[PDB]
Amino acid sequence: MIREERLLKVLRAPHVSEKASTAMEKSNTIVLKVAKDATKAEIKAAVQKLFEVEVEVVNTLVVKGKVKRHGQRIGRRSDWKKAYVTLKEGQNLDFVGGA
Amino acid sequence: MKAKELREKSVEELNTELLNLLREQFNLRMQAASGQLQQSHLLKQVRRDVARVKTLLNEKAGA
Amino acid sequence: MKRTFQPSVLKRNRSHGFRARMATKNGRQVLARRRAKGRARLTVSK
RNA sequence: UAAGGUGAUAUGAACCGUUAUAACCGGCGAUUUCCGAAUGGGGAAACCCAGUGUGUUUCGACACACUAUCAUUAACUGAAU
RNA sequence: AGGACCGAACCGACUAAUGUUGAAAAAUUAGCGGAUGACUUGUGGCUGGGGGUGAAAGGCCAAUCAAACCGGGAGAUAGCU
RNA sequence: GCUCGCCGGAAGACCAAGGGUUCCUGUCCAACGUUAAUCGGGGCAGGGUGAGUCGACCCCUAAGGCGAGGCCGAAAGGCGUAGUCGAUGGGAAACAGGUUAAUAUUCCUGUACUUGGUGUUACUGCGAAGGGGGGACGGAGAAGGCUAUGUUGGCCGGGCGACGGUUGUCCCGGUUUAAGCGUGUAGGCUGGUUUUCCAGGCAAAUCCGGAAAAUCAAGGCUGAGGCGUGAUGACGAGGCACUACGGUGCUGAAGCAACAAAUGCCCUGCUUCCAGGAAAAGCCUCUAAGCAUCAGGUAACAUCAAAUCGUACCCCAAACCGA
Ligand SMILES: [Mg+2]
Ligand SMILES: [Mg+2]
Ligand SMILES: [Mg+2]
Ligand SMILES: [Mg+2]
Ligand SMILES: [Mg+2]
Ligand SMILES: [Mg+2]
Ligand SMILES: [Mg+2]
Ligand SMILES: [Mg+2]
Ligand SMILES: [Mg+2]
Ligand SMILES: [Mg+2]
Ligand SMILES: [Mg+2]
Ligand SMILES: [Mg+2]
Ligand SMILES: [Mg+2]
Ligand SMILES: [Mg+2]
Ligand SMILES: [Mg+2]
Repeated sequence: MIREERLLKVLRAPHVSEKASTAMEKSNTIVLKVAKDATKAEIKAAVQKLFEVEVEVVNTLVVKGKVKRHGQRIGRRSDWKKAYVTLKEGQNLDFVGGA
Repeated sequence: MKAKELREKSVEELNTELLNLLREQFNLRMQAASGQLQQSHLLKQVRRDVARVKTLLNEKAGA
Repeated sequence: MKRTFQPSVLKRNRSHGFRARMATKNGRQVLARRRAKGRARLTVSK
């Protein structure tokens, strides 16, 4: 494929947030703590080879940490990158381990 | 098996050595069943060798 | 009547407090004597 | 060094070990994100943006790597003359 | 047009009552003055302490001002309590 | 749940500032509520604000800041040229239904649109970090036209009345409907066009500026609303079935005219005044090299790309400033 890129680890970690399970109509989607820079296309493909599910579309964004914490008074942000990404209907979680 | 074994395997296959073994953290470790009595904790007791492998790959850089 | 205060975050940095402290010998000195000397949870910026 | 062992507040789950590469201790290493002299440029610290090279490349890309400022020397370029 | 009128918003504070361990470390209620102007207001910037700013009261400079706040000289000195 | 009373230029609704989950659901009532509390802006859980078109990034610059070299100054450091940052301002594009316990111009459906690369086709001078135009800008005042929108009638549907009269002159309700597309109107502004000549626009330029001539006029830009289309569609009072009691599926009449308005729109206008009222890019245009059968330019469509952050949750007040 044109797997030549970083399809290796563009995706990682779920989210099990409040949005989880609440965000499931015609198509369960997802979250994934996707790497800060995985783009949409790479994400679409990430779930292709792995998870073996059919992705319709991707979205993603950023969300930023922020907090003071220090030996006295400093502390800083953290940064992330959410990613909904939709799948389909005719294919459920199937043989897998939810969590 | 695991532990310092095939340390020359240039025809390496370190990939998905983690996830496939994620059974515990991934599954088992949820509740109860990550080995409750017969064979509980494995990760730091043996599957912690993930370093050894990635370390080697990292060493077999000048190939 | 006008009681001498009137808050405004933006007007709480280079003009006063905040992180601006890291721009002057004394400014940065304050942090040391403050944090170190008598560990302060401190809070300055919010 | 060794019969145990997966740091602590809590077990528990799932396990690794008993002979000699399981722990655990000491030496030399490998790795070591982002910020911070912070040094590619900027910036309300942990964020933002670029140039020039790279490999795998389903061969747009990913990340990577270098690029601050001064001083000494080296060579090359070089104004009014 | 006007040191013009009443006049809402908006800006200001002349009077009285209430409050005075308050609803409130200056306000509430009823009246009151200005309301196209030396007007009024948002955002950001600039003036630093014997220094600033001041249509001037020693007024204002973070509930502090005949010399701000913080740390230091410092256990100032106290023929006084 | 039925009465009763109070506010209604608000004691209603929306947003900014500020706040920072106070939002919704379930729960629990110690502390907090000036009492009780099964209740809450309280506790503990969950849920709740998924983007090429909204915003920030990002181009552009204001005040102002910083500032190579530079000018000063015992040191620290001050000032400032190029230049670089800095919104509170200018630059490109999406709507209407639906749906979640909580998201929503982000998800789904229906119908669109912007820009860049690549490609095919056609026609062509490009073609700049450059020149010109343009963007592009004050205060105050005076209308006209128009729309929002309201009123009355007509039309359609509905009822004839706990007490005297109202069973056609009457009472109630509805009468709505967008971008986009065609039409270039009330108005607003400004002479076109051609040719040749040049000490101007850092070089060039057909462009802009200047000069002459020559021929006509009835032009050329701008522009609210209206009218067609969108739409024999939707929505629509109301009925009919089902209800968990909140609400649901189906069906569905009329749907016009007249008058009356604005502080909204034509109006970045018109008039007038003195205190004489950002900038840069996009945009249009002109050429340089520099290019020189090329690349590029314009248009049509085909396709790919549009990254990354934010999006959850009162506001004249019990979420902001007043303990
Ligand atoms: Mg959600
Ligand atoms: Mg949900
Ligand atoms: Mg800020
Ligand atoms: Mg100290
Ligand atoms: Mg580096
Ligand atoms: Mg520097
Ligand atoms: Mg005054
Ligand atoms: Mg009263
Ligand atoms: Mg005076
Ligand atoms: Mg004075
Ligand atoms: Mg005084
Ligand atoms: Mg009691
Ligand atoms: Mg729970
Ligand atoms: Mg729950
Ligand atoms: Mg109030």
